[PDB]
Amino acid sequence: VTCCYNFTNRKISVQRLASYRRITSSKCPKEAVIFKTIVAKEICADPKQKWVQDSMDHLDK
Amino acid sequence: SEEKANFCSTHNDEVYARFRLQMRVGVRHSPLYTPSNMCMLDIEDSVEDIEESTEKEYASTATGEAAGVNVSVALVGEGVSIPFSYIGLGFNPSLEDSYLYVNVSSRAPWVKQTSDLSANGGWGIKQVLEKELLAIQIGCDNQKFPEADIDFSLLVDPRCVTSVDLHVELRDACIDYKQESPLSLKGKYGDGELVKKEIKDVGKNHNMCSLNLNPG
Ligand SMILES: *[C@@H]1O[C@H](CO)[C@@H](O[C@@H]2O[C@H](CO)[C@@H](O[C@@H]3O[C@H](CO)[C@@H](O)[C@H](O)[C@@H]3O)[C@H](O)[C@H]2NC(C)=O)[C@H](O)[C@H]1NC(C)=O
Ligand SMILES: *[C@@H]1O[C@H](CO)[C@@H](O[C@@H]2O[C@H](CO)[C@@H](O[C@@H]3O[C@H](CO)[C@@H](O)[C@H](O)[C@@H]3O)[C@H](O)[C@H]2NC(C)=O)[C@H](O)[C@H]1NC(C)=O
Repeated sequence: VTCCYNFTNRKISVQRLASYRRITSSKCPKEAVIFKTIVAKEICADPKQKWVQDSMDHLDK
Repeated sequence: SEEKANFCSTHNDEVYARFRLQMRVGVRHSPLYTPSNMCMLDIEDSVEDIEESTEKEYASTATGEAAGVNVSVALVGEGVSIPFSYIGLGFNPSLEDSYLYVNVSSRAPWVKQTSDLSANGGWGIKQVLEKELLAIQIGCDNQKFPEADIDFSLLVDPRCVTSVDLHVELRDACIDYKQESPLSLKGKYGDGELVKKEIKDVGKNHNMCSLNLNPG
């Protein structure tokens, strides 16, 4: 339903994150991953960036 | 300003943060949107404990709903509280495609003292420069459709949002009385200067609603 128009550039520490989900819809222009922080606000992140892919790995484990 | 000048002169070695957002959202409605003057405004502060960290996580969240659109602005810091004191909306209630305007501001130090981010060798400033997050989100209510840089996330539902233009700043409250400051962040999406100008003259042709929190 929702699209990421602007990304968080810097890496947030894994501890500050909570949950994660991807976005691959045709409606949205750029590919994106949406992390949910402890304080229950969602954050847009670029998957073309190792720090995001590593954050996804940690959440899986 | 009378309160301001006295403060900035009497507090010249300190640094108080001041967040300001001016945002314009291009609005479109579902065919079943019924025009409404309704406005909903809220400001919520929360505190969460981090696992390996000694520093609490502080969030201030301003929300507004009007014209079928619901907006969320969250400013999050690690060890640093920057609370919102003001949200204002400018909106057209009709079906026609229109612009929604949003102001969001943090408490001015002279009204009620925020923390001196210059204390302990500028510890507070380092936290903001390194950790502060801004998450702006924009959705479509319960409309049914047919089936230096501030680090900011912008997340929108495109079914009701045709455009976003915003300017956002996090700066030394008293930067007008200083040649330089370690605290001066800024952010843009689209034409930020344009929205910063437009938003000061929308009361002529828009519903205006605002929420200002108790000072003191
Ligand atoms: C704009 O308003 C809409 C509608 O109020 C918000 O979306 C809705 O958010 C609610 C949370 O209050 C969601 O309900 C949740 O459902 C899931 C199950 O799918 C469950 O995990 C939760 O316990 C909760 O019951 C709802 O799904 C969601 N969407 C709709 C269409 O209603 C939206 O959050 C608001 N946008 C902004 C930026 O604030
Ligand atoms: C966002 O914040 C800005 C800055 O505080 C607000 O700008 C203010 O806009 C109002 C009207 O929109 C200006 O009103 C002035 O007074 C009378 C009202 O009858 C009007 O006839 C004058 O011509 C004049 O515009 C006010 O000067 C202006 N303030 C500043 C400091 O520029 C704006 O209202 C806020 N936007 C929202 C809530 O959407």
